[PDB]
Amino acid sequence: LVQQILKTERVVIPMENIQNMYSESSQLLYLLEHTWKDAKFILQIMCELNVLPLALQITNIAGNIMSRTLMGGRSERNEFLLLHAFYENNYIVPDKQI
Amino acid sequence: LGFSYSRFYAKPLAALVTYKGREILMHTKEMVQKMNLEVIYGDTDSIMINTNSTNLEEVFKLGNKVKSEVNKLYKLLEIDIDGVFKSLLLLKKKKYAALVVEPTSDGNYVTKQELKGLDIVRRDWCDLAKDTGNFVIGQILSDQSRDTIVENIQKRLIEIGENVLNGSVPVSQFEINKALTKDPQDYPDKKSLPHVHVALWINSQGGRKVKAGDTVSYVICQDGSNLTASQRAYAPEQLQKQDNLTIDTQYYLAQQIHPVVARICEPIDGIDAVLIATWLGLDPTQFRVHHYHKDEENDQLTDEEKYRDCERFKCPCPTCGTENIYDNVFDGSGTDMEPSLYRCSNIDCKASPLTFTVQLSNKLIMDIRRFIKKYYDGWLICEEPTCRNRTRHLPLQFSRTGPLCPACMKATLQPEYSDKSLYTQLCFYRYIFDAECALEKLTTDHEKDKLKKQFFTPKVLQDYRKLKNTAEQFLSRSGYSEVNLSKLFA
Amino acid sequence: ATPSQKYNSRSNRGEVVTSFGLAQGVSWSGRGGAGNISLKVLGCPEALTGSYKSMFQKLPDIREVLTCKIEELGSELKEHYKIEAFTPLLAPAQEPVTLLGQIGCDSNGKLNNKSVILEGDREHSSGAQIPVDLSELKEYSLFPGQVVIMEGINTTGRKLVATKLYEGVPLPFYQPTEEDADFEQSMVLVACGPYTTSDSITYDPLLDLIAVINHDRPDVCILFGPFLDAKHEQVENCLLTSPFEDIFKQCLRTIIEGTRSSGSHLVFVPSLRDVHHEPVYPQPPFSYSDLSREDKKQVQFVSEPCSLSINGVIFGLTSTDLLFHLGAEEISSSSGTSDRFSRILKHILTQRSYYPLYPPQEDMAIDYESFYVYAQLPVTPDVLIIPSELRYFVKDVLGCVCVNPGRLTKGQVGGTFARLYLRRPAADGAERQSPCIAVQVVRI
Amino acid sequence: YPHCLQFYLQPPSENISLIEFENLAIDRVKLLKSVENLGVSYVKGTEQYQSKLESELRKLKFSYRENLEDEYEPRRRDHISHFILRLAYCQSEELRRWFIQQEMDLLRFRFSILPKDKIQDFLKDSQLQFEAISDEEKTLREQEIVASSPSLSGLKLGFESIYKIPFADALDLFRGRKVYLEDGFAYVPLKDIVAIILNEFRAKLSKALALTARSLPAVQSDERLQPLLNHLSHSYTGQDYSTQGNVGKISLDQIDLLSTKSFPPCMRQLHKALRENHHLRHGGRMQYGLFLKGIGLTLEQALQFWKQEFIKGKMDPDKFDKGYSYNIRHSFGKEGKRTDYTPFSCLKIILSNPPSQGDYHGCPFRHSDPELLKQKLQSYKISPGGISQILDLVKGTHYQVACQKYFEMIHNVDDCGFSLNHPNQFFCESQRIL
Ligand code: SF4
Ligand SMILES: [Zn+2]
Ligand SMILES: [Zn+2]
Repeated sequence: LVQQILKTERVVIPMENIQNMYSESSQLLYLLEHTWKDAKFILQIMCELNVLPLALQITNIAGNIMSRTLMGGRSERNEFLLLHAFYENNYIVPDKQI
Repeated sequence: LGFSYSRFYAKPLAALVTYKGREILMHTKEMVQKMNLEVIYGDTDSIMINTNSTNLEEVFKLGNKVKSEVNKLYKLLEIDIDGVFKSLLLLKKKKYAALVVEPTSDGNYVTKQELKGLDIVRRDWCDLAKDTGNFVIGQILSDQSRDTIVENIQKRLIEIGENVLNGSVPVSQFEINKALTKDPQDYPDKKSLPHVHVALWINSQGGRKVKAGDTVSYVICQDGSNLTASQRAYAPEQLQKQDNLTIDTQYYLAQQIHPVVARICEPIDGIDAVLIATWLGLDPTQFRVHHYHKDEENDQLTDEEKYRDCERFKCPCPTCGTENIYDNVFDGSGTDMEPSLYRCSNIDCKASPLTFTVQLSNKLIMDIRRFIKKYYDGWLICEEPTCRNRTRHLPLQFSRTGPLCPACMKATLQPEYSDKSLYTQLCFYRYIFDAECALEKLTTDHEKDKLKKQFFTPKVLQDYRKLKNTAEQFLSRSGYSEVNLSKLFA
Repeated sequence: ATPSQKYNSRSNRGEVVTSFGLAQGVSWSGRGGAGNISLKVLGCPEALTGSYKSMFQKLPDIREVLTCKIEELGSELKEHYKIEAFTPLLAPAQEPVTLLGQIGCDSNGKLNNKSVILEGDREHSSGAQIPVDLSELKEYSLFPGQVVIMEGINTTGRKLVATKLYEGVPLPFYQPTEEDADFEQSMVLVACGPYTTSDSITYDPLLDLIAVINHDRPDVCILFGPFLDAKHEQVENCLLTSPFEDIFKQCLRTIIEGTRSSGSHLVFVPSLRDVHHEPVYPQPPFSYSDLSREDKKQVQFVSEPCSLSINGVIFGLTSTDLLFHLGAEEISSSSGTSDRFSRILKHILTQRSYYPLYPPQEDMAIDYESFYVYAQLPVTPDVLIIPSELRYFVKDVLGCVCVNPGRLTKGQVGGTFARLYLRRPAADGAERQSPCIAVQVVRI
Repeated sequence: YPHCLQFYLQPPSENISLIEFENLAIDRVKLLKSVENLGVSYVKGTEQYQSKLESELRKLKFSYRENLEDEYEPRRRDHISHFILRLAYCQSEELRRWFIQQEMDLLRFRFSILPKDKIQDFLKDSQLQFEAISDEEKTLREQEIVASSPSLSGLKLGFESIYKIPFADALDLFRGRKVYLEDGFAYVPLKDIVAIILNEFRAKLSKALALTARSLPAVQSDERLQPLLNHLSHSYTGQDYSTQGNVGKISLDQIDLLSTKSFPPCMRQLHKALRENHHLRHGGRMQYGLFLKGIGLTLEQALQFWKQEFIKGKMDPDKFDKGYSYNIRHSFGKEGKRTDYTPFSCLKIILSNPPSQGDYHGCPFRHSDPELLKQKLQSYKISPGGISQILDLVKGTHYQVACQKYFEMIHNVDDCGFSLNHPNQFFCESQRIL
């Protein structure tokens, strides 16, 4: 994702190497720096795609909960839009099946 | 609407919508063809157009004309211009590499390389194979004409094969590295794995022992003990310091460079795997043996070509021991039409094989048994030329076409011995003894009656009918040569 | 001149090699055809009667058959063990989870503990495959194609560290009716081929078996194939001067005419090593039209495998060498003091099939569309007959008496056959009371 | 010719073999294509049309001897072939229109064959109930019938049968006051009767095809029938003849004469390009090499021809050996088939590999511009009336019919006696007349 969207390489630390990094201060500091850079990379990738404005607009048109459209699923948003439409036009909507 | 677990599920509405979509796609393809233009791909919302034109302005005008006609036909549906390619190669459904074109101001453009579905999983590929693959893909993605690209690729392959046969390739271009996941002794497949064999030799011979996650280098050579190529694996250090052994150029020419070359050069018309094999050396016939039968199922046949791959009937003469080959009813061409069953292939033998009608009718039977068991062995092989994963277990994870390969996660397994091959072999066994249909094939009645009276007495006709029935018994109900129109129409 | 010398010059004739049940002598004499005899084939659609349906399969059909197998077995185990819910194979979960799948190896070789792979069902995990680690498992017994429910730890979603293996549950026994308990004592002889030595065509052991059948006059006689061995040296090279069908008809006529005075019912079970028959499992019954009206009541042709009730007592008949095929590709945690035969018999009885191994042995043709219908166990058989090239035995496993007398002729020397005494005791008691009273494996 | 006049309903429930299935499909496709060709080249009222159509029917075994009630062979052939081709032609609307149009011409021809006796029995037995009138009623109302009749000249109410039908079923006739009505019954002669039968047949066939198109995805899964639904007109002809092998002996120096006299326009254009520019593109090379292999050239002769033509282009002979010998030897040799071994057919030339600038392959009547087409044909010494007829047929997408007329005109025959579907067959038939 960071190679495509951000066009920046990201080193990967295998889980096996981690315990060895605890034997010296510089390696643990590098591990902490790796975590910091990872968090910054997620923040940058989220900002690049405009995830928050897209979610806000989509939930404004569809009329559902922001957390549900952040989770994912087109069907939930379309279902909420159709439920709003049917409720406005004096209709009986289907119940939930399980 | 089309989701089974939705709240507003409606199967009839979804079916109607899909039917209208198929109708619109068919109408669009028909109208483009009626425009006298060829469509190269269509996927459920997309139509790819090969304009056969170099002027970008003319391409844009033609696309806009298509848009105008489509939007005139309908009211709300509107096809759109999305992008143009400068080069392209369709390998199969939903798989291509290309040069996306970005038009600049007034005529010029910018080309960017795009690839999808052209990923290679195995890291077990040598340096020479990767070099040849990158060279051929770089030539293919270039802007030159098809003839120039093909000629350059042919010259490169000829030079590579000549160098490999002569030995100009450095030994470092022969090392093959593979990483282990289990201990060398815990490989059930063991014998067919070269890296497992060499790692086991290293562990049981000297010092440093290989463990899970380690990488081992091996090279294929010629011991002279006529074992399988996988079992013939040695170490590059071992090969360099040993004198009795030499490089096996056949393995590197056939199983190393040819796969990576043919995985890209197969789609091009006029080029096939056998041509590439001939370019690299004296391979062809062994490669057609190595070739696939169902591969050509993308294009009625004549009797000489439907039975081309079928195995001829082989039977030893019970009194002289000489093998006899049967391929059709008669023998030779012209006036000398003696029955193939009249005299055995040995000149000195005076026994008529037809007199041994029983033995033949016995032998045939087991010949049918063998080819049946093969079809029921269930051997599946991966369709990707670089993977070639052979297994008998049918995975429950299916793709849109067939079973999905478990080693290379994006590939479909195909039967190694198809049902159609067995049906054709049974038909060939029926046909090699069918005098009834072999006499009507004669254009004139004179030769037909002459051969009928000279050799084909009612006794010989009854013998040939019995030999036909030997295979007709297997073809009668079994094999679904039957077509039930009751299930076909109702 | 030479052939059939060693068998004819044998000295172990009449020696009893195995006994089970109650001690009995050598005078095993029955009533022959006297009394009521109830021979009926039961189960699914009746053991297949026609020739066949196809010689051409479709891969989606096989996929559907395997998915259905996994789904029904998993549902039955879930209903038994009261499992709350299954977990997808690919979904990570820190807490221990239960998974439903089928065992399989990751290569083309022999299964071992380092190469186990669990393949999930289509309903839950969409046919996903994960490696299985058995380092923390105490007791287990695994073979390819075994529908199993595991309880383990899968924290990364790419490997399962198994901790518990649920034991399978067999089918309920056949419930006797009031009429079934009114029958009297009966005797059944069982023999399996080949009926001739590896170098002869005279079929002397067949004549010896006919003489024994005439002498002992049993109530029922079951004869397994092959009657014309496909692996015989004179057969595989096509030296015979007569068609295979004619020789098979001659042998069948000799068998039927020989035991006509005894009045004992004859049951012929085909095998995949018969040249004149179709080599596809399951096999249709033998075809024979030159049958008189008197012999139609004494000669019966059944399929393979067959579920056949004799006097209300269910027999499971199979000619394939299931024990040798399954026993070679099994892994267990115990090897010091454990009975391999009992373990594989438990696998067979708890897997609810006549050929549970998948994929089968390399030389084994199976039509899965017909396998799914004509080759399932309806209930747990009262007596299981599984002749095999291994050593003869008779074992009581899970209330079922499994008898393997071995081939009637092993190589150049003679073999053994078996005889069973059948009678149904009083219904009330400690539930399971074995109808099979005594079994005796005797050399021929 | 027998009682094969049947409305195609009640699909068969018999079972058959694969070979019979494919032979029936191919035979029916060939018959329908022949019907179209006859209708385009001729008219529906000449002796040539009927004679050729009945010859095609007899050759394809669709009207022949009888048997014991059940297994009348031509009836079974016709029924099964029609219901097989319904599946193949039910997919697309254009295919549906083609199938409906061609199937009605056969029905009209069959109805025209029958004498005025059996048609009454066929009408009575066909659907449920149909009737005619006797001589007494025909004579009693003769004047009213002739007065109500259309512009049919004279008062001659001849021996042609007159049928009484319910007025509603004759709607298309009685709404314009062209028939006689009495107690709700319309009296109609044979012409309007057959018009009504054709209308009902068209309606029922269109409805049946539309219904069949819905249940098509249930059968697309069969791999045996895949070359049926999608590949009945894709690149393989209905029944092709010219393949590899055969017998022939043609000299190398005689090619120039056959280029003007025998070769079809496409092959001759390719020959002109090869002889002039001394080089051809991949499509032209493959097309012309396969054509030259088809006419009877051997490996040595073809290699010598191509080398001599390419050396004149000032290249290295070793470069030709390393660059073009391989392709020719592969084309003449073993497997690697279905694209480099069988000479191209007319359908493959027309529907595949359209040409571009620098490419001279393809069909001139299909790909080349009409103005360039006339400019080309004027160089071949073609009569202007023939040019006009060829251009008229080119408009109606009858390219192969235009080439048939081309052959007939250039070789000075009224009818070539066949239907061309292959350039090699064109050459062979030109050699036959010599
Ligand atoms: S109809 Fe056929 S032979 Fe005639 S010009 Fe066209 S492609 Fe050539
Ligand atoms: Zn001989
Ligand atoms: Zn693969």
